[PDB]
Amino acid sequence: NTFLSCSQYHKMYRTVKATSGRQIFQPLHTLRNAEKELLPGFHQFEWQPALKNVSTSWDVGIIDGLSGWTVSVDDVP
Amino acid sequence: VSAKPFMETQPTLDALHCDIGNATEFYKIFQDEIGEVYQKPNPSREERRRWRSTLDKQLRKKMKLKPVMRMNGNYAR
Amino acid sequence: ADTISRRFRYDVALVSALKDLEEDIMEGLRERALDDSMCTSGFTVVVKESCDGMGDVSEKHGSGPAVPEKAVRFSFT
Amino acid sequence: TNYLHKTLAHVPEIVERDGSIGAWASEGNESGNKLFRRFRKMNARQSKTFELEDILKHHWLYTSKYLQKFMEAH
DNA sequence: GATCTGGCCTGTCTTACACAGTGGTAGTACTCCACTGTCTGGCTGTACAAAAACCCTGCAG
DNA sequence: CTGCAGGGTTTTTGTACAGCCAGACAGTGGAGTACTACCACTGTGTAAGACAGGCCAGATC
Ligand SMILES: [Ca+2]
Ligand SMILES: [Ca+2]
Repeated sequence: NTFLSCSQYHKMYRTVKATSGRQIFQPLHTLRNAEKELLPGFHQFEWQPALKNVSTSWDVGIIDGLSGWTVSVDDVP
Repeated sequence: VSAKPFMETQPTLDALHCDIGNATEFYKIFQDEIGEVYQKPNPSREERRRWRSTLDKQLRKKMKLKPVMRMNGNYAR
Repeated sequence: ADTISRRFRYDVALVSALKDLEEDIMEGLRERALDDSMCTSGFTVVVKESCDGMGDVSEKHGSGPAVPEKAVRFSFT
Repeated sequence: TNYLHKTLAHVPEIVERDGSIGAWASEGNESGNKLFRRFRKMNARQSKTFELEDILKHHWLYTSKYLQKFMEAH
């Protein structure tokens, strides 16, 4: 919510932990598996009836936006 | 001394480049040593580019270094 | 008189940097064990300096020229 | 060429008159330029009349033995 | 006399190469989970002295 | 006036029974959690080398 870099946050973290620090912020590493609870693709679910033409696999998250564009050159690029 | 100087300053040798003329000099040394430059005292551009290319393939073969156009620090080192 | 510049009263910049390194000079007088009511005068600080300029600096929201290109930063240490 | 004269020329005379070489190069400033850029990127006040004033303020802060000393980093 | 053309310089452009950054990853090393006893030092109910700097007061000058 | 010393005088200071419990010392078996350097990737500045064309010398027109 303040547009800080990961380098930025890590530096600030080490620094403040030096000063009177009982480790206050959390180390960068723990965020990278702390958002697995907030990003897409984490909470099981289903539908009735089953969803048409949309795979019933749920745990996936971010996906490249081409949806399998056959990479053949001569064809439509 | 042609123009009135204005700023007292004891100059010193640049510690940064400090090598680049030395580098290009050893490079010319190798290029003219693959040639017999004191046996043929004045060669034109053809044998120049020839010696360059064979020397650079030699360096890529034994020490594994690409040829370059300008000599930075690390290439000289 | 359009050329825009900012700087310091050189002497004041000095007295700032020196009043900073006060802590270190005092601790160093403590290691050397040199007396204090007798080290009040015979001091000598050596000053380095440098000056270069940056070419045609890139910036944001300057589609037209706002002379945001050249800068020469004169400094000391 | 120039550099060859310089190197085979006077190095002993300099290190005697001075006591070092690398301890007087301008390499430092060439690094510090990076700083300049970034500060202009992220702390200009959007007016060249005020820009350098702000940049200088922040840089001078960034180069105080005081504050780097508060950068223990243990 | 008045002009052509190589020999040479340099001012200008351009082009490879370097840093600069950033989120992700791997490799590494420094902090505790819990078991169990067990020693050390600073807290608590009054009493006795020891030091200490100002204040009075004697008496010396 | 002054300096100096017996005691005052109040404050400060340590030593003093007497019981209690926080806090630490070892180590175990290695997890594991924090840290530190790759790492894939291009944007930005940089400055060596093209180079051309302009100019002087050679020699000419
Ligand atoms: Ca420069
Ligand atoms: Ca520069």
